[PDB]
Amino acid sequence: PFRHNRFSLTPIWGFRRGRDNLPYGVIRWMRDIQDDINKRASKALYILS
Amino acid sequence: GDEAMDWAEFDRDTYSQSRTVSTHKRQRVRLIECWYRKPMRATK
Amino acid sequence: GDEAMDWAEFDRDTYSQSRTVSTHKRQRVRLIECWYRKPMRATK
Amino acid sequence: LDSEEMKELHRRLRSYLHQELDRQAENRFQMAVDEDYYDSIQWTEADAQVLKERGQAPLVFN
Repeated sequence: PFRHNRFSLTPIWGFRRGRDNLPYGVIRWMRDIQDDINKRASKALYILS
Repeated sequence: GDEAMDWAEFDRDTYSQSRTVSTHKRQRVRLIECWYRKPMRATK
Repeated sequence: GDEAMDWAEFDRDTYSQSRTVSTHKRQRVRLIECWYRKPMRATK
Repeated sequence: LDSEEMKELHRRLRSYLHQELDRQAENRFQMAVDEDYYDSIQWTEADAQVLKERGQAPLVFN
């Protein structure tokens, strides 16, 4: 019924991947570094213990 | 087409590595718009 | 011509190391504009 | 009007498009790879496999 010829849902975009235009958030790279940080901390604690 | 846009379209087409496509499949075509300049040699 | 401009033009013409060039090909020619000075010895 | 000359024009345009595609293939590939490196994708497949055999998860600093 709406006069405007556009979808109801409006997408608030973010970083868009260049290859496929699939959106990705801020997290990805810092997630990688975070898992590395967790591995390093666990390894150091195990070596000390 | 070059590898960029063809790769994007074909990645969309393949969906997954091994997928059972149904009878209903969206069909996409390539249209190329060319703007070219040719001399006129106007008499004036 | 020196290596610079001919290198650019021949890189354009070569396309790649081995390509199947079609019958239709852009034909490019070289024109040289020479501005020279000669004394006239006007009596005045 | 398509038959008499537009077929020749279309063939000429297709030849020009092929020439400009193969001439710019190196640069097009380089720009594509630059865009891939922008979004934290910086490991080639061979060296990524080398890292995988090492037991080390590939990392991107970006």
